[PDB]
Amino acid sequence: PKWSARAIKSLAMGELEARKLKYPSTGTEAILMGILVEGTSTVAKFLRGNGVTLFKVRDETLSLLMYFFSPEHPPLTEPAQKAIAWAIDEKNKSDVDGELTTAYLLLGVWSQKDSAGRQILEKLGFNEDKAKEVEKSMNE
Ligand SMILES: [Cl-]
Repeated sequence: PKWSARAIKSLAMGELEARKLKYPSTGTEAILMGILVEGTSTVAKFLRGNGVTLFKVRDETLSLLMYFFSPEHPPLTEPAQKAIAWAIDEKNKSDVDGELTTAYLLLGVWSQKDSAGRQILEKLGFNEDKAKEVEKSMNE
């Protein structure tokens, strides 16, 4: 359970993005946006290179989701929770030492097949080959 600095900034950026945008909860789409707002990790550059950018993610999000009753603190959705749990679980069995980077967080969103993050990623051109490609990057 040792989070990289860029993973921590990402989540923080995701939750703040959820408040900025007046969302009733903080979901997988915020995690994904959090990574891109952070923007300096290996996986963020990878996404940005394969046509997945904040602008397009922000856009693809409206195409999914008025909202005038959102709480001051948008709680994590169950899929967001499941994506973070997935990142923990994958790292605790990786049979290697290391911190859990933003790539684990991205594969966590990707592992949640009903999630808004899963959808948006596909809608932008992300696929299983690219996920094995990121999973290869996370191991070098
Ligand atoms: Cl990282």
